[PDB]
Amino acid sequence: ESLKAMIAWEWTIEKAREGEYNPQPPDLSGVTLSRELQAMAEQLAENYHNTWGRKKKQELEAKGGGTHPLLVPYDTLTAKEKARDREKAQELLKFLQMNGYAVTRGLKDMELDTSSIEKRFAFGFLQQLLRWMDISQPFIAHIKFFAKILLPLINQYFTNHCLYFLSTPAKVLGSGGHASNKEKEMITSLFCKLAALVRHRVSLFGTDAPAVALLPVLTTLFQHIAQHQFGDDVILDDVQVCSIYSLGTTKNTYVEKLRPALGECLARLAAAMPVAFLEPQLNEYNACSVYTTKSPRERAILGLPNSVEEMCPDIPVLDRLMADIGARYTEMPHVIEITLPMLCSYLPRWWERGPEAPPPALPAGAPPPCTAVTSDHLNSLLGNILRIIVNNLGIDEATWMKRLAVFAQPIVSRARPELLHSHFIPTIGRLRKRAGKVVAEEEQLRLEAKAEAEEGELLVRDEFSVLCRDLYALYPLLIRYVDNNRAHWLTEPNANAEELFRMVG
Amino acid sequence: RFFAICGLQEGFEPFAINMQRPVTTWFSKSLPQFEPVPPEHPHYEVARM
Repeated sequence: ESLKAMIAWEWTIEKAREGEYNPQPPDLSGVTLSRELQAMAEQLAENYHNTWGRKKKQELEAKGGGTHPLLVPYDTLTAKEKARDREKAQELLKFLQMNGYAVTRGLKDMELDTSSIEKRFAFGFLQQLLRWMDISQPFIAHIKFFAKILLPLINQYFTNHCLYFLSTPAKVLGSGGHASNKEKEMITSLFCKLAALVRHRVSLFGTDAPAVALLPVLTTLFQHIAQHQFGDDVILDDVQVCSIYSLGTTKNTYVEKLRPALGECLARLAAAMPVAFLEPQLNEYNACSVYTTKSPRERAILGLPNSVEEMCPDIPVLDRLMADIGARYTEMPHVIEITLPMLCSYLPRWWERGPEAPPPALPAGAPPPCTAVTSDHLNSLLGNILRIIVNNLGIDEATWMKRLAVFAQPIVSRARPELLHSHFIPTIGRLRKRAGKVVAEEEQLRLEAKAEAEEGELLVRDEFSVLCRDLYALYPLLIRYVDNNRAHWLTEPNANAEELFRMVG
Repeated sequence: RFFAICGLQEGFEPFAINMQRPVTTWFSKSLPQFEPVPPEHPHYEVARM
């Protein structure tokens, strides 16, 4: 019955002939077990499973059903199968080894897409994603498929936010591949309108991207140019002034642009379009026909120190001979980059006026110079960051005035309180400025003292007046104190230990 | 080397402060000397038959 079942099932029979003392045996288990041979052997074991289970099912329906406690699935099959069925199997293997017979089956390999099962289901998700976008983009730009796309949104968000270390040790090249294809289908999903939000899913997927350079094969090298053209379109329109092309894209631009450490991709759209996004920010120093910004400083801080994997601007901009045709970057502009930083350096020398009125939009413009161009080659050129830090201290001497902008200034203080070798001890000017901040805190203390003393015996609504004085005193004080307790007491205490004169004030 | 940060103003004390000699500083062996059966052992238990 078994052999006739093979002959009915397997129509694979080969044509062999026409019509008619003590050899020392070596070991046979020296070579490893591949996926193909174990697939074939477990296929023979699975054929034994299916045949014996079909015969058992025939017995079950033959004897009027009846309880069968051996009816347990393949996983909880006891050791009797894996012992005795494999005994009979290997007996058959050594039987067919002699007198010339064998049967072969197989196709598999552990890889980055197909038959490595985690990547198998990741690729199934990517395939269903691309197929679903291909289905739905005409049906977006005019069902059950609406639900069918609603649920894997949350599935991909959960599995990618949960697993982040899947990417960096483990893959051959799908870390670029599947991620960039998912990003491709996200960006063609972008302007096409859906109800449920995905931008957090896109943000965590972008967080999965850094944790190589081969993605011309992927669309991602071209997707960067797509998003740059989108940014130029929308920044020009907003300079003059739409379905989804609004400020919602800037959060994904933030999380994708924020790649300070693992700027791995080479894409090389380096200087032109980022500078093309820079100049609206200076044009947006005034209103200039713009509904009010949302992330001016956050969109400005995306400038890393020429960190598309490593670039540097103004030579291939103004020298298109070998750059655009033939590159001219990462070693050429030893001083060509630093001409506009030197222009920026002069403004803090001028900002001595009190209020936020002279710096309206400078809260977004000043910080990214301090962050990025300082940060590179700090061991080589520390006087630049020193001048920048003391200039920011002088500019926050404007913030020493009691009330400038409680919304912008502490947000920017959190945006850039950083110091490496700039404090009271690196800079005794910073010590005198800390003494000035102590005098400012004494002004706040006298103010709160007068307000509290006036609060006695039902003078006025102290929650409206004395409290509001304390609020406006505390919040910029919270910004300054967060900078202080962040890193001003990072090097002060070692000097206060070594001598007395570090923090006498 | 340091002791200028966290304890000198803060109660924490040098360990061998008021001594005239150091500690013995016991250490760990490598040779396997015999030792009697602890009766508390997980899975090695005897019986004086």
